[PDB]
Amino acid sequence: TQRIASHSHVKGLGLDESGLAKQAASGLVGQENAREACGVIVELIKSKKMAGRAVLLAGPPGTGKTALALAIAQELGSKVPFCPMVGSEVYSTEIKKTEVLMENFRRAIGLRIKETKEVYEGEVTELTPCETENPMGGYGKTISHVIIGLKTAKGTKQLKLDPSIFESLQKERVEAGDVIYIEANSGAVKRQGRCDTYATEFDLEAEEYVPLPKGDVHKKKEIIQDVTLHDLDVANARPQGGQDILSMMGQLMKPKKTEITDKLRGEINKVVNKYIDQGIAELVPGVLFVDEVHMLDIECFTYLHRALESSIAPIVIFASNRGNCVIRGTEDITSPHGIPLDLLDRVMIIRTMLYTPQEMKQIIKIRAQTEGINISEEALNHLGEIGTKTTLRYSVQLLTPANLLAKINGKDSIEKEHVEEISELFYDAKSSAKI
Amino acid sequence: FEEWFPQGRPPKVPVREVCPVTHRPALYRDPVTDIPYATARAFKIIREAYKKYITAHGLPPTASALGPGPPPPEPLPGSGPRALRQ
Amino acid sequence: VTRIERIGAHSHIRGLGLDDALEPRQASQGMVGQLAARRAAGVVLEMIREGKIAGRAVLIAGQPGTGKTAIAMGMAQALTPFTAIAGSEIFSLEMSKTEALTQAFRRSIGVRIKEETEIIEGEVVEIQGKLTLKTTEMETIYDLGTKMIESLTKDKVQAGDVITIDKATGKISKLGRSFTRARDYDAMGSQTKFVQCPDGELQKRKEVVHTVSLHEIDVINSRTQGFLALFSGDTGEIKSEVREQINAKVAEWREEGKAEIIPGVLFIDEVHMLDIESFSFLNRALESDMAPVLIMATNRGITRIRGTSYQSPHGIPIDLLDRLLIVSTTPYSEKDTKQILRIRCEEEDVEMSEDAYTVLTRIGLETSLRYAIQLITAASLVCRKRKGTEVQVDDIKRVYSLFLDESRSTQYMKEYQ
Amino acid sequence: RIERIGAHSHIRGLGLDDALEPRQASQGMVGQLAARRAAGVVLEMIREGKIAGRAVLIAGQPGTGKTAIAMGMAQALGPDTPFTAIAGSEIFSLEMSKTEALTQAFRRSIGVRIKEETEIIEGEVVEIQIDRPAKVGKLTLKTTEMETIYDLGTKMIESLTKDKVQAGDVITIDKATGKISKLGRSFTRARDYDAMGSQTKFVQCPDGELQKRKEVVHTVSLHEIDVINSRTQGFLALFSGDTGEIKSEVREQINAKVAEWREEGKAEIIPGVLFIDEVHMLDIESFSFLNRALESDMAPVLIMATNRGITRIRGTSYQSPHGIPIDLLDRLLIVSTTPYSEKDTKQILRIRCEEEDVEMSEDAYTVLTRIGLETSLRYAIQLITAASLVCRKRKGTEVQVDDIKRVYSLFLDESRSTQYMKEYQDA
Ligand SMILES: Nc1ncnc2c1ncn2[C@@H]1O[C@H](COP(=O)(O)OP(=O)(O)O)[C@@H](O)[C@H]1O
Ligand SMILES: Nc1ncnc2c1ncn2[C@@H]1O[C@H](COP(=O)(O)OP(=O)(O)O)[C@@H](O)[C@H]1O
Ligand SMILES: Nc1ncnc2c1ncn2[C@@H]1O[C@H](COP(=O)(O)OP(=O)(O)O)[C@@H](O)[C@H]1O
Repeated sequence: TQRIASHSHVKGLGLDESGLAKQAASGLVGQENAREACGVIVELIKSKKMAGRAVLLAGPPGTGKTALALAIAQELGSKVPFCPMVGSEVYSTEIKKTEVLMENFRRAIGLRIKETKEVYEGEVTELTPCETENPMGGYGKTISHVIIGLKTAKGTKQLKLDPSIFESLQKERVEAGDVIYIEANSGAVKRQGRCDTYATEFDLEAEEYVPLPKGDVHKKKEIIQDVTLHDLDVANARPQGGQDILSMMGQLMKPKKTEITDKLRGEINKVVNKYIDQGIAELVPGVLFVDEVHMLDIECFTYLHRALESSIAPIVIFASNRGNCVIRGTEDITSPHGIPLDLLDRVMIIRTMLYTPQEMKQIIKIRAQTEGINISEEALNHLGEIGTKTTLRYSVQLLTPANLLAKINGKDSIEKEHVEEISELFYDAKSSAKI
Repeated sequence: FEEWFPQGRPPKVPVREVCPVTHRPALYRDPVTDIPYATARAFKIIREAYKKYITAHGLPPTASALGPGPPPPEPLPGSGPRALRQ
Repeated sequence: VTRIERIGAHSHIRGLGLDDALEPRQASQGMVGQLAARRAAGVVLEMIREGKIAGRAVLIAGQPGTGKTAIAMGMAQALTPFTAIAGSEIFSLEMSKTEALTQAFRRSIGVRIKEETEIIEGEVVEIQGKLTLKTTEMETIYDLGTKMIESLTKDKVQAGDVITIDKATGKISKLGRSFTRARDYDAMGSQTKFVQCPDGELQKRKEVVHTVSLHEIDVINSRTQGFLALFSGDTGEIKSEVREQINAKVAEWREEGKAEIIPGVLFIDEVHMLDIESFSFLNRALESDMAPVLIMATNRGITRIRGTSYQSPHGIPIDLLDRLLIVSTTPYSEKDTKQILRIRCEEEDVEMSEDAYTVLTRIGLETSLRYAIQLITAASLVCRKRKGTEVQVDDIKRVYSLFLDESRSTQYMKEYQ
Repeated sequence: RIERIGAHSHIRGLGLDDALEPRQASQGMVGQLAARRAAGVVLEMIREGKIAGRAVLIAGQPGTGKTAIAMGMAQALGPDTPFTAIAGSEIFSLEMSKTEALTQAFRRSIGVRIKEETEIIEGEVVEIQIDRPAKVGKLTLKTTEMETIYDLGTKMIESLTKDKVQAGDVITIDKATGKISKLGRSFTRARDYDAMGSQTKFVQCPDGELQKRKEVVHTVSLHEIDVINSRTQGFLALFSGDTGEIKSEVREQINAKVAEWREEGKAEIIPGVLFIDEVHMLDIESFSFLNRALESDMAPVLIMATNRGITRIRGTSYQSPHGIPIDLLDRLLIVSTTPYSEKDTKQILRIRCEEEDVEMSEDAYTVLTRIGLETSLRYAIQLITAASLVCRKRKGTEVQVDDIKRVYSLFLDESRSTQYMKEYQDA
């Protein structure tokens, strides 16, 4: 299911090799200076040299601030994490605002952790070659080595493992004919189950028979797991393993999202650095796109302009849509963009001008193309004219309903009559203001 | 030494049973006749053959069903060691 | 016989009566008047059915009593997940507005999941070490492993029990013995109810489709799942567990065909009471991929937005107004009023005279329409008291004199207590 | 090692002389000799710790380096002394009152160095022969100068069986509890097993057979109260903030036992610092609490920063300087930060460039100092980064005037944003 979203045509900033801006910028049109600033900041992000830097996508409504935000996000690629957040999400009834902001900052930061493990598997043929008793002591019966005949699909390879592991072999039901999961360093044996070759159709049992391993006995499984710092925080927050945690009444209330700074910073950062400099993981700072930043309370901005001061804070892309308005939580304290004047000094303002009527027509045409419906020249011109009259977002919403009206009327392309009828069946707020 | 190391022979890979009425991979095992089967028609034919056998000392003929190209043996000697139903 | 659901405030409308070409009729499925609004409702309904796009919101405007909620209920009945809520439902003490609104959005989307597994079922004849499973058309013996042996004892399986066992050693004793019920004359256990012996092949694969909404985040929320699915459930709904796990799993199931999504509709009646926070959140939530079609209703014109001293059309921010298709309704006329009153009387099993209908329409024009809709049943009950077979003008006049309307009520408030 | 440079990474201490004389440029700081000397003397007082309950308020215009001098003091204080940095809006918690959060923050910046006498036996296990009944065992520890064999007990044998210790393992066994702690290996394992390959650790101490009085100083903050409030404390010490513990029998008892330890020589108190950035966000109730909470003997040094003059106190209507009530404002002493001049701005920009490893021409430095003196310093650093990126994209070696001038138009300042804002986008 394609499930076309509101604005999915944006695929990237579409900047030329020289870094300038063009019209057909991979879905997004116009906004030359804004897209160039987006390119500069995405180059910054890719550099991964600076932290705690914020940028403000100030601009009137309809300038496609969220559009260019998703464009730069896609340009960054799925490699680096991108956590979208709206100012309303900060208001939580169970966890304070600043801690939600810190959790979002952590989510915005990524971390790839590699893990290589040398493991041996295959059908076992246990046999202990009798050896003279310990030569340092007396005589008797001892075992200096324990040979395990691991048989894999590719062949057979006997391993003369250490004799001390014999306890593990006897611990689990390791009988001749089952698949075992050996570990190089640890040596612990974990039986996977009997081989399917012995799973007679008349034997009723499940989870006990497994297929033979494909490949050499010695396998060096390399696996990479990308988890944000917030994932590690949550994992180390709650407990696991016994301790009467199975209770329902006094424990089912899992929403204990409350978090402290000691655990968040400190030990977690240190272990992350140890994994980084040791070669076990690679840090991947992402981006935190915060739209409707003006909706945050002053208690949120006062914590933002302090968290951005930290060396670990990721890149934040604020997108304020309102203009000069009183800061929330303050007594008639008017500030530009609804953001305190102190935080605006820490953010780079990327201004976005209004779309030219030609840009409106281009946007309408590319949205119609993405939708997959053909529109005649006259219909497209009428759509552009009405998008110039009222908000541009009204025109793009008139494509699908006009398309369905055309399809039901027996015609394929959206004729001017269809859009004309839809404009009278549906209209915008500017016309609805006539109460 | 014997307890911690039960040096037993391999698991003696079992037989790949086959349905005697249709020659397909047997999916079931008739209880009274103790011969594998895979379909309801096969079960009915097996029950009829077992009834014919238990009727007399031993069924002289052998029931035939779904004879492929090569000469089908029509297996009577697929001895069912199980006794009477009840 | 009286049932749970009965004639109510919006039960007369069986649906959004429209033609094949979305040409609204005069009155077919109980609904009358509002031709343009009806055609807009049909267009948005066809858009919903198509499911080609996501993140589309429609605002139903008009004066009070213009049939906005009526059109919404008609579209819902003609529309298949549907979620109708109010601005006060999302306001929860243990869940922030954003969390409740996200839960509603995800619950407004449906998801079908096809499950295919191997099943073995039959009457147990005798066990042991080995099972002897019987069915109507055959019988089979099975060797029991350690896990199967343990399950045969932890659950008191015995002869005659119609057992069921799929893969993963998930045994089930659905119901008790078939024939042995005879000797259980007096008492019969609570769980030991009886069933008919199954037929057909013993081992059979069954394909079943599980229909669940995208709100399954609660299922993968805590260690126990079924518990939270009845009451409020969990309140946290961590963003990670919601987006990075459920959305990706649904996308993978769609790719491999294991599951298919069906976007529903989210009808938020009386959206004017929402706070600026909810509107700001919606501004982004409507931009997501798995966003359902949103419908709203509001009776406000130029009013203040709750939570701020600002005023805007429909009592909501301008940022969102640029994202909605406004479908304003038109007040009913004499003929439309009389026809809707006729429909209401026919649905409520009330018979009235022509003069009675004329007086009722005159009242509904001088006063609100719901007032006349209630006068219908009031005069019907008065006539029943008088034992008459049809409601006359005298009954409606007596009721008009008994029950007061907003206008007359306010006019008679001169006492001022 | 992978940690990006932040806004206050250029500073790496508070440049001071033997006589506390401030220097022009050192340790990443520039100018502001008065406030820097105040920071130095308050840091000396902190490191002294003889007096409790002292407060200092860092006031000044935005961009004067309040958070800068705060981080400089934090760095100069160095480890072994807690420095709890917190924002004024972090005390507002939905599971603990403001006063409770302030108590947590105060007790979190106080440390107690707990002395503990240990007796650890270490060496190389030459023989770990154990006789399992399925009871008897002997351990042969070897050092570079002596050897000794120890008869193992049942519980000690079980503990050794828990943590697998093969011959040649470097272990440090605590004679008090018998905890098995493996440090490494002295040689390979028979060169024959086709697994378990690792590196060999250096030999043990010659006298490692029996270390008598190994002194280990366990340092912990006064936040240990979380260890007592609930039977399970890890949940509260790690994530859970719902720690509305009982003040009686917890605070008083812990303080009494800490005093007893200090008197008996077990532990020593090391008061830290509590830095509340943008303290003006605190409610008047929080200020009233700080007024009294700052009088206890366990009160840390309370450093605060305000970026306002006459402003209303949150939670009330009347106004007071710095948004702080007259009482608390008069109690503390204020350290005013004078704005930076053109030379100081240029030097700070150069230090930042050196930190970012970016180079630019002299004309670039001049024009950027001009722009920073006009708009702001932080905006000048933003332009530094933007111009460095534009130069990297341009394949150049250093940032010239044409890159700073380009990024000046590409990225706007609030002063120009509000100018272009006359389009009445919204209100
Ligand atoms: N340059 C552009 N090219 C194509 N479509 C655009 C462009 N700018 C905006 N749009 C359209 O505008 C709609 C929403 O824009 P958005 O990013 O929400 O701006 P705002 O958040 O200010 O309303 C999207 O559906 C997108 O299709
Ligand atoms: N066109 C119509 N067809 C049928 N019933 C109608 C129609 N218009 C209004 N009604 C009746 O009007 C009553 C109240 O209208 P209501 O839906 O509350 O108005 P609003 O849409 O402003 O909320 C309902 O009980 C409904 O039965
Ligand atoms: N003395 C200084 N040396 C270097 N940078 C400074 C100095 N003072 C202020 N800054 C810079 O100005 C910006 C904000 O000033 P800051 O240090 O936070 O002081 P304040 O807290 O008064 O704003 C920061 O990016 C910081 O790097």
